[PDB]
Amino acid sequence: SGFRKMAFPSGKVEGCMVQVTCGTTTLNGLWLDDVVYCPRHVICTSEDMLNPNYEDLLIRKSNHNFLVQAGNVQLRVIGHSMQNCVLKLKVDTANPKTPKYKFVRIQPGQTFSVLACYNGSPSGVYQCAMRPNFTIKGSFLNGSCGSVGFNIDYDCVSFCYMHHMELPTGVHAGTDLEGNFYGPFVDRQTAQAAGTDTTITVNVLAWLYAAVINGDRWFLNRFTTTLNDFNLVAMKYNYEPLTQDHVDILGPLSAQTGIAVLDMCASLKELLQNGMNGRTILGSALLEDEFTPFDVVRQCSG
Amino acid sequence: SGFRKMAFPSGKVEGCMVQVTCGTTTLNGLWLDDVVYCPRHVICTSEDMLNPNYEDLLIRKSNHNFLVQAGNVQLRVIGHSMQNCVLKLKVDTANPKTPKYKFVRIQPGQTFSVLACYNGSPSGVYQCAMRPNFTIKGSFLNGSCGSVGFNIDYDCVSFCYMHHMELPTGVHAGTDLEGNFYGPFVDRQTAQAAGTDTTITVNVLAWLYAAVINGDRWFLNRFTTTLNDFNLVAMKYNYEPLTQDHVDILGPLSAQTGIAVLDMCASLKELLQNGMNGRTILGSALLEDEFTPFDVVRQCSG
Ligand SMILES: O=C(Cc1cccnc1)N(Cc1cccc(Cl)c1)c1ccc(-c2cn[nH]c2)cc1
Ligand SMILES: O=C(Cc1cccnc1)N(Cc1cccc(Cl)c1)c1ccc(-c2cn[nH]c2)cc1
Repeated sequence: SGFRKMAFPSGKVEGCMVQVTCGTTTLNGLWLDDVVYCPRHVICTSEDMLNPNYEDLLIRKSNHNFLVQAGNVQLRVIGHSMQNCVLKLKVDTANPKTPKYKFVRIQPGQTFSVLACYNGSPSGVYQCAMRPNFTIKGSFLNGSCGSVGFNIDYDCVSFCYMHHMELPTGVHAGTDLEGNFYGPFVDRQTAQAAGTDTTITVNVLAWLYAAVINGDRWFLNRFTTTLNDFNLVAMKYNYEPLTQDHVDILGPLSAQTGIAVLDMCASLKELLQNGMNGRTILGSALLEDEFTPFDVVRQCSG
Repeated sequence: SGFRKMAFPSGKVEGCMVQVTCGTTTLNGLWLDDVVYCPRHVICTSEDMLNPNYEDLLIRKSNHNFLVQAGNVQLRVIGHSMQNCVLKLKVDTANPKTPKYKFVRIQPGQTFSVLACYNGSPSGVYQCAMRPNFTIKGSFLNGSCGSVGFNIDYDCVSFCYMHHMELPTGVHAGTDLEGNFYGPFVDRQTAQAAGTDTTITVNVLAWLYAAVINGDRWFLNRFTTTLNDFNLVAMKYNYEPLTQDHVDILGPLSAQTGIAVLDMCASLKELLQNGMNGRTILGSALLEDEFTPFDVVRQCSG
């Protein structure tokens, strides 16, 4: 037993991290087969970043301006294109360590592992969630751009995130691996607004189930509630409205613990209205919404 | 910016995880050069675990009883010995992916990455700390035994932990890679007592420095205190007494932030005596002691 914010094992992704240099600027890139993916603002100079015309900037560029280094093996660039906010650098050698992979655009609320990188070398690994407002709360210093997020299913890496920018608010924003930003963000150094970030209600319920499984039962109570009335409380407290789909997904947790979803909802209501009065749940003095039902199932059965 | 519980990248260690089977029992093992390290209670049957005579049990055993599988490559066992609470299985083939490694016995308070494994396959990765009482708070299900903890310096994996057991209290205990338990624990299924677990004071101070670096300054106050009087407060609250060595180690953090260590100590005193009154520090409603000064330096400079 025990419960931890657990990342996926990062080796399959380690073998794909490269360094990409365009003039003075250096960031990370993702080498899969014979294509290297990286943020297009690699082609900007520091002043270019306030109002960059990416097409015009890319036009001044030719294949040989893009220095791509994998460890120390230098890669020869044979083609270059711009897809949305990513650069696709066609190179001459397929990555021999390309794992089986897919590009997926994840849904707000889902989670993924991030492998923070600098200069094409991996720094560290941590789990995080696409927030309802399409930001993420991570750990990214200058040069970490192009670090990727991913899930691992079976034998297959599903890349879902590439990091592009730190907002003035200190949270982080980026794209899918087709270069479409998550959220309303654009890759210009202008001040930009992340909306209201609500709490992922279904995730908090899955976390309470994990807590029950692991001995923490003090929040279990003699009440229940209803989807509609619970949701009234959820709206008071900037929680995501709960739906029948969310209830179904909590099915297996309900069944293994023998606690109806709506009863757990009443417990959560009580916590929302009366706080935690100084106790803890699975080691935290706050309600945790960055575990999905699937995360709990995965960790509680190996 | 941003601050996260970050694990080391796990690939170098992924390439060393094997599966070890002795009769009915299966757990994980660590293949470095031509030696496989695993917990000796692999040689026990479920009933054997209450009062096992490990020497006698090992004597009934020969090289060919030990089924060692790396992925699907089966390893031939050519020698076997017991070192403290680990089995050293000499095999015929050196691990081609052996990284540069060392065995180190870490000190309470230091941290490391854990790669949780089942059936010799890696499940996930997370950071954790050797608590002052030599337990760890992790995520370990049956079959996770032999999962290892490690740090990565430069180009070199320093293995410090192998997981052996879950205490009835739900925390976790294990050995160094020479098979010496951390703490007073023995590998018998008897009830065993982890002592009082105090809080790692120097780690909490490093965390407050990280918080300051990242915008959270609300706990900074107009006081200071003294090593002795601070330590009186620390003792009231089951914190580790702070020493001049701890102060020196916080040197670089002090210098980069321009905050004297004793001033940060006065802030921490105030937090200990008056709580947090419902606010948060780097996203947590509790004082965090599982970052070392070195962890903060590492994450805040890349
Ligand atoms: O945030 C970042 C990157 C970052 C920093 C720290 C942590 N994470 C990400 N910016 C600001 C920013 C603002 C608005 C939109 C975006 Cl896309 C980026 C950034 C990006 C590129 C350059 C640059 C230098 N030479 N050429 C281009 C300079 C600043
Ligand atoms: O805790 C664990 C392992 C564990 C479980 C879950 C998470 N982590 C670790 N035990 C109990 C225990 C008690 C006291 C001392 C120790 Cl060393 C182990 C355990 C170990 C081996 C066997 C066994 C089965 N067949 N042969 C041997 C059975 C139980």
